[PDB]
Amino acid sequence: ITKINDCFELLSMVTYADKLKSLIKKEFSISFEEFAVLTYISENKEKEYYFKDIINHLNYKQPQVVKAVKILSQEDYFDKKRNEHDERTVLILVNAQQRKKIESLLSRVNKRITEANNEIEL
Amino acid sequence: ITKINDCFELLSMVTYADKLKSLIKKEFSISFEEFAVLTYISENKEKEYYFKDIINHLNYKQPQVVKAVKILSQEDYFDKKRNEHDERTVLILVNAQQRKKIESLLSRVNKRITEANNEIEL
Repeated sequence: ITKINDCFELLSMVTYADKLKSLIKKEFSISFEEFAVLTYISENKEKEYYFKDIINHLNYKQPQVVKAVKILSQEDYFDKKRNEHDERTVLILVNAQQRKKIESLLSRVNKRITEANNEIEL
Repeated sequence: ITKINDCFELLSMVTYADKLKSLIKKEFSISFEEFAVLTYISENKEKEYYFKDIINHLNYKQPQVVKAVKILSQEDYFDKKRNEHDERTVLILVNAQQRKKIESLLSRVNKRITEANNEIEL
């Protein structure tokens, strides 16, 4: 929504945002890395993504990711391949059902947030 | 003013924030705990402060705090005097001129936040 305007606001958000990250992790047994990839996919409806652009959009460093990319593809949340461009490039494909499997579980997540926001103060 | 509604806003916010969090803890060589303590001081303008209070009002872990304190305390932002078992009853005195020092460091940190909101997309 809006940009944080100062010091007081910077702490409120961090404090708040963290409460939400923990609830989720706990409530769903998922890391924010995992949460981030999924959430990225969902908003960027594509059948093919490059980890090179998901990493940078998100703002991480390869390692933090991959693991999260291991557990996810292998949980069947998307298909992961690594062919051609220097053994480097890893491409994640996402078909209609994986794409619903995701869209579904994040719907679970949106429910909670709304709820928690009823008692998670300023 | 502005709770986050979904998984997207949450990611957009967490990302954007974390960016301020490190931009700041880098140009001021300060930690977020240290940031926290000072912003708090500045928000609840009191002559003396009890750690336990501050320790909660924030949301962190004692160890995290103290550390930030002995530095700020040492750096002169406030003063710390311990008193019964010399245990968890550490007081923190903040005289008028530390209230201007803090007041001016935060004052600067605000300038930055305003600027960085022009180089960062939420």
